[PDB]
Amino acid sequence: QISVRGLAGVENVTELKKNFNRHLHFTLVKDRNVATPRDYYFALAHTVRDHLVGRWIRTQQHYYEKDPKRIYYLSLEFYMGRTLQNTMVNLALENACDEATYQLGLDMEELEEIEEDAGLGNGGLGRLAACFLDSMATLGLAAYGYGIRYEFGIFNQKICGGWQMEEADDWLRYGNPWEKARPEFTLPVHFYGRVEHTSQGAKWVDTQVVLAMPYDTPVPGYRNNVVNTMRLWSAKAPNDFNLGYIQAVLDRNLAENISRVLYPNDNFFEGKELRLKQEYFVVAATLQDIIRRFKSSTNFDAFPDKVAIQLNDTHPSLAIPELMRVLVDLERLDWDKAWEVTVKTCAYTNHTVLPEALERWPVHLLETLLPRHLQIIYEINQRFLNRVAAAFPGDVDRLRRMSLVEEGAVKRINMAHLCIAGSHAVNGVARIHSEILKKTIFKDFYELEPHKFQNKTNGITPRRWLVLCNPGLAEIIAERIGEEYISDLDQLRKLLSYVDDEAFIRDVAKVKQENKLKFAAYLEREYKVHINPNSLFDVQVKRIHEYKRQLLNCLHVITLYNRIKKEPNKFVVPRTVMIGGKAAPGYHMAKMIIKLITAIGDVVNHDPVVGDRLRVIFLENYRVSLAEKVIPAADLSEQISTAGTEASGTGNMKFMLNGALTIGTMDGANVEMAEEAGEENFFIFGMRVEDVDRLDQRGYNAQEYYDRIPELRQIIEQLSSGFFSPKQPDLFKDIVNMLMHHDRFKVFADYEEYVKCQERVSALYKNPREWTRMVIRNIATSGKFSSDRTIAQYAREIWGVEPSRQRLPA
Amino acid sequence: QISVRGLAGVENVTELKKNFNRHLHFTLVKDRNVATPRDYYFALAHTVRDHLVGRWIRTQQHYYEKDPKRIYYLSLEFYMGRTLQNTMVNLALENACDEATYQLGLDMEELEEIEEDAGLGNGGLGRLAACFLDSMATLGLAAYGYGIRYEFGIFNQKICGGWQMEEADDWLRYGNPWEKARPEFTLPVHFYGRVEHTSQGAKWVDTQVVLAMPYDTPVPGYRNNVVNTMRLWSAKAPNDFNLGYIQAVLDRNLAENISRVLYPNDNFFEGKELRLKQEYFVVAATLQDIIRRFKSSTNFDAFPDKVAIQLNDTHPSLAIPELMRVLVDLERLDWDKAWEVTVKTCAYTNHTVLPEALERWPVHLLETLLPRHLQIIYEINQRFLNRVAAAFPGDVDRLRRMSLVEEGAVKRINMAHLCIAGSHAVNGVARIHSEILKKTIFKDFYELEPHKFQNKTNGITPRRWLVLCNPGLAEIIAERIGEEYISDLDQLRKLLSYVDDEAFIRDVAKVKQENKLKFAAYLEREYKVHINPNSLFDVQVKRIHEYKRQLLNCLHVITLYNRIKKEPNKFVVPRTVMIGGKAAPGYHMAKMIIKLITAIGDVVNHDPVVGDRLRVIFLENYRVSLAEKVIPAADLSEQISTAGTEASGTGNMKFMLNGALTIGTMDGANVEMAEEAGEENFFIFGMRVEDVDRLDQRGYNAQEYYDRIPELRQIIEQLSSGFFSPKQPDLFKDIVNMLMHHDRFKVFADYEEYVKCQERVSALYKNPREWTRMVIRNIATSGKFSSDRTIAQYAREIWGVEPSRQRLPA
Ligand SMILES: O=c1cc(-c2ccccc2)oc2cc(O)cc(O)c12
Ligand SMILES: O=c1cc(-c2ccccc2)oc2cc(O)cc(O)c12
Repeated sequence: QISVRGLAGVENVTELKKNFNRHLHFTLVKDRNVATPRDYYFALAHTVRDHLVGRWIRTQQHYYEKDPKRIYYLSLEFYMGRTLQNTMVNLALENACDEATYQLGLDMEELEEIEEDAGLGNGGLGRLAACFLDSMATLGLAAYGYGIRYEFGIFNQKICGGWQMEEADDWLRYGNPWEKARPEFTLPVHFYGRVEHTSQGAKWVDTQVVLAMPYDTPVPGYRNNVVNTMRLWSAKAPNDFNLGYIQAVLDRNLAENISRVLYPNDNFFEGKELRLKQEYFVVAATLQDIIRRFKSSTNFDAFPDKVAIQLNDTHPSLAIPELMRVLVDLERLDWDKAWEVTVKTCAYTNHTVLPEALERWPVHLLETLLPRHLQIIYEINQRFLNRVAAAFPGDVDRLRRMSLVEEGAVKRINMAHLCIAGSHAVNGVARIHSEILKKTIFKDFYELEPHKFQNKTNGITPRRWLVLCNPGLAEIIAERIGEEYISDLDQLRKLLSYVDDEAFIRDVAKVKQENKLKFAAYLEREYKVHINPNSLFDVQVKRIHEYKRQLLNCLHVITLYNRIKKEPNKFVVPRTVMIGGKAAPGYHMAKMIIKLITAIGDVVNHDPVVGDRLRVIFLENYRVSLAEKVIPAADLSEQISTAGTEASGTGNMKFMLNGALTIGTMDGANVEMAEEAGEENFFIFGMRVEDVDRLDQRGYNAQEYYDRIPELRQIIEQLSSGFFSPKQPDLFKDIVNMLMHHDRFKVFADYEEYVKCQERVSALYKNPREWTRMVIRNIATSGKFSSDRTIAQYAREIWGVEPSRQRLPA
Repeated sequence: QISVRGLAGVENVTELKKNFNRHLHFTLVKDRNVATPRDYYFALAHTVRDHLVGRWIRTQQHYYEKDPKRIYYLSLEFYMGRTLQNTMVNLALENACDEATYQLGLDMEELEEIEEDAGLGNGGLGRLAACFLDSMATLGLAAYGYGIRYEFGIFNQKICGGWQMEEADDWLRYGNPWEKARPEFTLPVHFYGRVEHTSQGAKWVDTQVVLAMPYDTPVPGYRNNVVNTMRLWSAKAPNDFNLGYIQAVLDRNLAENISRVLYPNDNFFEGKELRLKQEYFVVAATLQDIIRRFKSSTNFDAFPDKVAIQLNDTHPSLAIPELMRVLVDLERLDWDKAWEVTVKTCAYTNHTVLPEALERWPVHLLETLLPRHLQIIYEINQRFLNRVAAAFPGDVDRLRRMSLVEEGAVKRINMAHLCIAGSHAVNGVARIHSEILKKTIFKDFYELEPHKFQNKTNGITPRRWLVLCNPGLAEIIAERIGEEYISDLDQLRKLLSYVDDEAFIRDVAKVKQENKLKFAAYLEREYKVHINPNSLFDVQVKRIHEYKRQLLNCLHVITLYNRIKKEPNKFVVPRTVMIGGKAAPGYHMAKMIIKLITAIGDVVNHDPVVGDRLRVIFLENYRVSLAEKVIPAADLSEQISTAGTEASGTGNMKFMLNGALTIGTMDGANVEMAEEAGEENFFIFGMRVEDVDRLDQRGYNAQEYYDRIPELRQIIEQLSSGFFSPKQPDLFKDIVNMLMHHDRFKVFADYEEYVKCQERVSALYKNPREWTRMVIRNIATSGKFSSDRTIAQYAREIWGVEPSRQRLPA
């Protein structure tokens, strides 16, 4: 139908149809008489998968022959979403498959909706890993994603009586056609035991063994015939495990629990033993695989020339002492040489400055689970602190500040400190964030080793986040400037010359309207909720957090409602306010915020005086597949974290690419987005980082704002008195108390500027032509935020490898 | 190479080769450069599986169209073994695949050895179910095997220091290419809860739900294009199961433990809750499937006309009250009508008279787990006992003897009594066994309902147990009488006219020698054990039991050794005595017997004076695949259970078909085997059932035999004094004590006749021509013992269906 979706050739369509029928018959063991939509989905998935394997085999053969430097991206999370459409897009098969299925009497879009998300992540960190894999393949790097194959991903969120309920994400129930089990490459991982010192070094003995079984998933590059691998480890008990008889077999579950479930925490550290086991499991299995592949190329001098290991946050930090363990205890290298190799191999990406997200593991846990690693960590610490003492003589407090070992009630190991010590490169994820690292939390480390500290501003893949989710926009862009921008997003700048083009303005606005209509239709069909498609779509989708300030959004919503009630017959720009996202199951305040949002909807959506001028909807079960639906439909993107708290954000970039305007604080990547688009084309409000610092030195008193802002006072009175919860008057007492007395994120301080700024948004929306012109200026300058740009910078400045757009032979 | 293995056509070989390469590439994601023997096995398995599916789909379509009466074979065990060669044989693909693999540079026999046994059974009972499935498909019956997909089958047996060690049979580790998961047909099963009585009947409420997910395996008939289904249920937790968060997800294992492991007990009842859950799980899921299929044909009058349910032992006995529950509580039928339907639908096969194998479930377990079923069982009992009282007025002890409820310290339900009450047909598994049932343990029930009681002598499939495991013998038979005997084993009688044929005598003896050479080679390669291929191969393979009397064999072995030591320079017929089989992990005496056998080998195999005249070998890890190797190699088959204890035996039939002579008591099917072959062609010894009864009335005193038999005395002295265990002199005290004071199976009483009979075996073996002539008379009269005969009798006399040899269109 549309150009960017590829060609539908006669030979191709015929071949796809016959292979579809072959899989339905031989693979699924069905005939057309009993086949369900799900069977049809699987037949198509297997048909498309066939096209990958030839390219997959030859790519990996190519790497074996050429022996390039290998990039190993270690992450506890890979938030992949659905795979079918992505694979079709990257293989240029979308139109041919659409035609083939059409001729078989099937609707491909209906089949696409059957696939479960691979929800092996919490949010931003896991989705960044997924975009990175896509860009690494597109840029022709010999890259491998390594993680854990969780049996259960991020929970499915149900809303019951306005409250979040959690249910298991049984994503593998019907099978996963994309993965290939590799039981032949199973590796042992050791836990517990004790350290024996001999004449020839230390030995780790009397351990318990868990097997790590790999499952490989293909990662196709964009139309370059490159297919890289994501290898995810699954936990298996050895066959002599605990070997009365029946109980011993049943107890195998204990070992296999390691890969059972993803911890559902976003930017929060939970110091549980199972989590530590997960972290070592991925690291130990992965490093064996790396060393095996390196030896199959004695001399570990060339190790850093052939291997790069990227640590996605501190979660895989145990790679540092594990690599030391293998090199010193098993390969018999001297400490100094092993350390040189380790430092030159490892690089670390920091994702947040927030204290509650920082991994600080109790010594007593490491002592029991990983006794040899603790000894190695102690030795690293001593040698590192000797360097600090020599560089800064007499500075005793610096020594305590920089130690990997934190003294206190319970001794802990600071994993971020471990990562900096054992990595040649440390990066933040946006310019402001990287500067904060050097100025605040890692200031001491920066003073010792300034050369280690870098910036790599985050990005998103334009394949999933434009071509896939918004084909209508991709097409009208391609009509003007060609197709090359899909792997060279900087070309979008060419759209600046169309800002006064009357045809383009109309087309951009048309695509947005169609997207809004399609999303409004989705809401009625799947959730029976009614929304006005002519209203401004005001959306905030992201994990529920105090720092992300869904609460500030709530206060604006109530302000709008109160203003309408005061002057019912005054015209206001109609809005649909949509808020979605999951709360960590144990995060009480976040769960209260979800209840607040639904409670506001209950009042606002049923007030006859409001009509269709204001609607508040909670978007249930926010996940990658839902993001692909709502983001193209958005008019206004809410990026309103307290300045200095959101390291980068990536949702912000997704909205910018898809024709929404942004209301936001000068936080994370918002700063660079405003810089690229021009501040006149961005709705910036509120405190800057410097203003927050000034307020902190003075002391934040929320009462001051309550006393001086009558509109804010009314809202707090409504919340406290039970306006939004008549049958439970004190339901929101926890929220009010937090706001008034212990608000670390200064919601009240940004309220006035936020409300004022929102008025300017409504004013612009009244002028459709000028709204759309500003949109064009945003889309046109979104190029910097391609993960292709990000990965090219990692490649050149950290990994020491050169990206390539050259095709492999098909 | 050989005729019975089919044709190797030019078109077929070319097509097999190309599909082999297709699967290696697209299915396994490998190329020839990195592929291992295991990869090659899987590529072949997938290639052969392809040939099944067309036939599988059309068979099941045929049943839907014709709507014949359906046979449901319910078993907790299906001892399937390997599937690759069996599938090739039944599809006439063996020679073509042999050719195709040969041209690819592969040895098919090497590839066959890679497949794991599907060891979902303990021994005879589970293997009977497997042979039955094969015969039902071969006879064109619309039959379904229903059971449990155990994650772990019967344990792998290792011998360490002469003792049995158990390890988990992780049979699914590399995947199972034969099964097809059917998650779309998942069904709920209920446990616990309570019974509420309403105005409209009883209701079972507040239950816990476990999901039953079916996996289907094709069962091909012999060259008739019929492919039936074996459906095995797997346990799955519902997604809201226990839904802090992490623990709730981990606790899903508790529900899924139901299908985790096969109870490793052979002819022994262990009254554990997990086992009861397994029994209800299979019954509840299966019955829903049956009723669904029946409705998709209100009127349950025709239910017995369209459905037969066969209970393999009492393990699935809960089918009776479950069917009543569904008909009364859910379909709202009156009790009397529901009962009439149930009785006419269900039939029960008894497998043993031994008291310790009889299922007697504590009432308190059923009360908690299945409260509604207990109420139904009580009601069945009351109505049944009212019939007994009316038939036998005043006979108060009969009422207590016949009750389904057994009073005592703990009240129990006798499941055998439940089965007889609720079945229209009850059968034993050999003539002597069926007569014992009517005379002894079920005498009361026979007096009330004589028409219910039948015999169905067991059998074995000649496909697996001749054509597959012994192609050399199958070929020389086919050369004389054609191929029709493979599905009409009675035709073997035609071989009686070749008993004086000098060419046939030579060929029969040649095939045996080749088999012995091949097995002697297997032993050296896989276990590094040396055996003399010119010796008499004396084998006893079966589960280790007191009743099966491996101990009597041990006593003969020691007698032979002592006799050689007394007269070293006297000629004796050289023997290799092989004993193999698993012991239940908790069965102390059986574990002691294994140790005894190895302990005897340790002395005998290393005595220089013995030389190669006597060797004692314990065959490790006896299972279906090993049976297929050792049985064709056997000269002498040991079937030496105490008269009245082995209900039938099936191993006996396997040896008879494969050219071994039998030494045995008049027990189980041995009686009918001797009747068929003629007693002159069988080595019969020892007490008959009548002699055991006489000894029991008198009282068995083992001391009498010890005192009167000097050779027996010597052995007991050797055992007690530590001749076979010098470093642990009293190691075998438990065995000696049992033999002397509490031997329920009268080992000493059959000793003299056994030893005498063994001398006659050695005498015959000295005359190769006369040995072989007797062998021919055994093979020629083994026809009755085909499971095709057995199944035809079930079909005509129990199920009310007519078997068919007619081909379905290919
Ligand atoms: O997931 C959480 C995130 C934060 C949290 C709070 C402020 C800044 C960053 C993270 O706090 C928590 C507190 C809890 O008791 C339980 C939780 O699961 C969380
Ligand atoms: O598997 C067993 C079979 C018999 C057994 C004994 C005599 C006749 C039939 C079965 O006894 C046992 C006793 C135990 O303590 C444990 C067991 O696992 C078994």
